[PDB]
Amino acid sequence: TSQVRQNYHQDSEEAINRQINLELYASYVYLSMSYYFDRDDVALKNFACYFLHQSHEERCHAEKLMKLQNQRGGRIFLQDIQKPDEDDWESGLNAMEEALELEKNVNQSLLELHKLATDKNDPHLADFIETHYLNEQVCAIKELGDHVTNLRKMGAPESGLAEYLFDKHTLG
Amino acid sequence: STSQVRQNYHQDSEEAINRQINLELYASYVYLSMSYYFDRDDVALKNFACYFLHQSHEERCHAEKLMKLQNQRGGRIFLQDIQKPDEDDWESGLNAMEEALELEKNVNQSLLELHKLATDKNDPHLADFIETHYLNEQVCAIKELGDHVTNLRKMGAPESGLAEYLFDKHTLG
Amino acid sequence: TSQVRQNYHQDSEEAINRQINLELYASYVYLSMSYYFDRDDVALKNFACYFLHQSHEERCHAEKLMKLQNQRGGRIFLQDIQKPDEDDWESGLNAMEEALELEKNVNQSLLELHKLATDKNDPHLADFIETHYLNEQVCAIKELGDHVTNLRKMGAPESGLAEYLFDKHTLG
Amino acid sequence: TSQVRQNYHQDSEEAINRQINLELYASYVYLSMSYYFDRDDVALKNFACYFLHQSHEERCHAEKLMKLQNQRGGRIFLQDIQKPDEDDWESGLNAMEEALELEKNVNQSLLELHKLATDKNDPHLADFIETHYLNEQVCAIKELGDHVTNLRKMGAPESGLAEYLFDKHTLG
Amino acid sequence: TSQVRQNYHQDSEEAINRQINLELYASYVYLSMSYYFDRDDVALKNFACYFLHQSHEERCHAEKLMKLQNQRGGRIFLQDIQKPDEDDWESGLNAMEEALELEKNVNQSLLELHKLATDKNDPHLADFIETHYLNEQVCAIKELGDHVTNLRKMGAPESGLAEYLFDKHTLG
Amino acid sequence: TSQVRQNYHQDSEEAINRQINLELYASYVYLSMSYYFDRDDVALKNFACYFLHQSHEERCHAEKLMKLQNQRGGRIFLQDIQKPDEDDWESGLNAMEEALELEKNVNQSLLELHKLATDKNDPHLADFIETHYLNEQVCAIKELGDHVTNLRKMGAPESGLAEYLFDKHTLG
Ligand SMILES: [Fe+3]
Ligand SMILES: [Fe+3]
Ligand SMILES: [Fe+3]
Ligand SMILES: [Fe+3]
Ligand SMILES: [Fe+3]
Ligand SMILES: [Fe+3]
Ligand SMILES: [Mg+2]
Ligand SMILES: [Mg+2]
Ligand SMILES: [Mg+2]
Ligand SMILES: [Mg+2]
Ligand SMILES: [Mg+2]
Ligand SMILES: [Mg+2]
Ligand SMILES: [Mg+2]
Ligand SMILES: [Mg+2]
Ligand SMILES: [Mg+2]
Repeated sequence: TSQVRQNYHQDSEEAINRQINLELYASYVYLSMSYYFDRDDVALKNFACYFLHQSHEERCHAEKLMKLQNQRGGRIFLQDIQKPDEDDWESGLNAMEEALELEKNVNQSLLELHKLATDKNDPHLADFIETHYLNEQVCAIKELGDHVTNLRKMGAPESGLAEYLFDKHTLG
Repeated sequence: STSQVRQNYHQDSEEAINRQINLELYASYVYLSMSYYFDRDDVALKNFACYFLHQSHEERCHAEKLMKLQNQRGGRIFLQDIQKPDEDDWESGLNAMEEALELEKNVNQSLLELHKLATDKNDPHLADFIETHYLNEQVCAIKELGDHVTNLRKMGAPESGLAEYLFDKHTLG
Repeated sequence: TSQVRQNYHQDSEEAINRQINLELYASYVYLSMSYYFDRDDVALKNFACYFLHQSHEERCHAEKLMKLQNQRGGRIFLQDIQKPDEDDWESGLNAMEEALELEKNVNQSLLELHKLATDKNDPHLADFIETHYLNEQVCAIKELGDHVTNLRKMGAPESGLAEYLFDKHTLG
Repeated sequence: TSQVRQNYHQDSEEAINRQINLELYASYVYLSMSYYFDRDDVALKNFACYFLHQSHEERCHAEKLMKLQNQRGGRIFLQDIQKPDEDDWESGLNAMEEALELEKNVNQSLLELHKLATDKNDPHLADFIETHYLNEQVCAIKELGDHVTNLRKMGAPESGLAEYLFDKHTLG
Repeated sequence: TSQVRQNYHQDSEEAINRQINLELYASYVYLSMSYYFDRDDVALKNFACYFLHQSHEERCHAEKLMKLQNQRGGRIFLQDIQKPDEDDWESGLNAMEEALELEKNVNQSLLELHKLATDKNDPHLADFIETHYLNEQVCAIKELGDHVTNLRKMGAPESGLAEYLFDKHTLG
Repeated sequence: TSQVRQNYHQDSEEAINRQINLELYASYVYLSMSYYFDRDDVALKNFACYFLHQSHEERCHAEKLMKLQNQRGGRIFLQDIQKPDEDDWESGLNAMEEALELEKNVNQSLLELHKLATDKNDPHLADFIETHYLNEQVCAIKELGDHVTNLRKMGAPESGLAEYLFDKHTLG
């Protein structure tokens, strides 16, 4: 047992290792979307920049959980980072819809982690999840919803003009 | 199916670039694992942790630049799973530096094979890209890791915990 | 023989004279495109500025090759600069497609020059072409591909609105 | 007919296309002369810089006529740019004498262009040629005459000392 | 075998040790030339300064090859540095002609070293020689041929006035 | 006989040429030591930096003597620079002991040169050696003795820890 470990359930330690993997997985999905928009036959530079920024933020989300595992005296066990479900993300609107679904899936995992921390009477871990993850998730999900709504109302994805102008005026 | 930009870019080179993107992401993940080993309360060498986190971010840059190259030449990125590292516990500062040295020589071997493929397919843009952005970076990385291994061994690591502590402070700090 | 000449094949010297001509030709094509977009019945000022910049860069490409010829002790022999294939470039989209074909033709010529340098064991000339020309050509072709993709997706050339907005938001 | 065209004779439009060709020809002659002086067996760097500057100014002279053609509603028709009459310009003095001759030939063309504008009652074109071209030519011809006079008095082209000192003290 | 050594042929290691000696020999030749021009019976201070600068640059060329040898895991074996072929360099023109011959001999040795790197499939060593040495050699050879041409055209070495004015106006 | 020469014995001239050689020799020993410490299997960067700075200072000692030879109207005759006695300097302590022996040998040569200047009644040369060389040698020998003492007392060369900490805290 770590000399630092106090009130830190084995189930919590294991759940943090699963969440670390899911944040790295989210980083990889965003990295894939980024370079889709960099293709010469897609060529939406601000979509590319937006998703690359998201990719770097997900890596920070993972690193902060690795720091938490060590702060609580848990042991990090990394797993393979699975490749994203798509190679071709089809359109700006479809990438934003896939990102929205990804962020709600990550949020569901964080809410299960919070329930576990509550069930094991771990108020430090509950507070860490509320403070650093749950509001960030609600803000990310609201921003992706707003982007989806605008792209739909503009006529995406059938209007290439719509995706071009969204790229310039919202993401640029 | 052929990109409007594609010129003198062999399908074998496009595939070799997808394999190299995977290996650079792999190397990033190895260095991330090493970084958080040294952050453990029972290891607690912060400058080793910082050194390997910096290496992790640089390997991510190496991957992103190859993804940019793929699209520049009109090839198509196909990502694969990023395999977890061979170890969870890296044992010591010396053992982590020896594992990083082996990793960097394995990455360099892959880059030399990619350069040979660019040469055999008469792709001088790709040959130049690999020489300019990867091959001297690898030779510099391998020489630094060799220098670090030598100093740790000469100081008495890994048995001398005093050695790794003082190396952490005076070389990596 | 020049007092500076060393390891510089006659074939290489001749191929550098043909490349000087091709860079001046490319400069002239872009000058013609530039002033097409300046016509009162075309009036896309950022297309004009974009192609005039490209024309000035091709002149620089020519001058640097003339400098190389003298550095290696070859002798510059200039040839007529042929006028471009069109007087009327039709549309923003058509000029960009014509520029993309021109840059791929210039790249083919540079790759033949690199092969000749390699075949004559001229590592100085190989390196010169790689360092100053081959990566510039890859960047130029990618940028022109991106521009063609955006114009097509926006509905060019039939949409005069598409060419107007592209002129403003991408080239402006 | 262009919606902008007013008081612009077809002959004047055709004369401006001929003058664009002649300005681009002059630019090419000066570029040739520049890289002659850069040869390892000539090696007068301030002659080289002087002539390259003159090359770049002639390109500006051509672009300004292209702008004028579009301003008046005429249509630009480019022609091949003929290579210069020499590959080897022989000496600093001979280059300066050939430049003087070239500038007097361009001046003669500009004076015929002015007579045409006067004969067609085109005072805008007459003014444009007087304002932008005729005093520049008189200044250029006077400077080239001054340079020829000094190189001759100094002992050029037989004195290699003369050309070296002129390069340093007048052109440097 | 060094723990760093990878794809580095013994022949390449030995060729690098030979090139280190040749760069140190070139440094020594230029040091000799420098102090010939500092003699009270020669007294061309800018020739002295020019050659001493060339001497310090050759020392940098040697040091960078010593670094390369250790970077690749090869072992530096230093050899005697042979004194230059002359004690008395006769004139400014003669020193410049000897320097041009020296820089072409060093270039031939670097081209041989590049061929060896190519034959041993050592692209890192090939790129190192092209990046740091081959273009520097072409620039040095072009500069020395320019200097020889000017001194000859001015009347050197028989004109002590020529060498005096070249020392002031080109090297000062 | 040089027009500047006064009270400058042939024996003094010859001794100055021998001292120039010895200073160049010392520069080469320190260069060799420098790149020994840069080897991947030695890797003491501050030892490397220390010895390279010494190498550059010995070069300055040789150049100032060449200047003196010319100031006095003597004639420089350069000799081969012999390679150092070792390729492998074994340890930081062994390198410092070898440097101490070298500096005492150079000092002995300078003391014999001073005796020559005294025996030939050359007060200018006597003062030159005292002012520029003898106090510098005393300072270099004391510094090297202090470094040898500290390395021995720390437990070098058997303690790799000693040489590491000396590199950081004394040379760094
Ligand atoms: Fe996240
Ligand atoms: Fe990498
Ligand atoms: Fe070009
Ligand atoms: Fe003009
Ligand atoms: Fe050199
Ligand atoms: Fe000394
Ligand atoms: Mg985010
Ligand atoms: Mg797996
Ligand atoms: Mg690295
Ligand atoms: Mg361009
Ligand atoms: Mg013709
Ligand atoms: Mg002018
Ligand atoms: Mg190559
Ligand atoms: Mg010293
Ligand atoms: Mg000898």
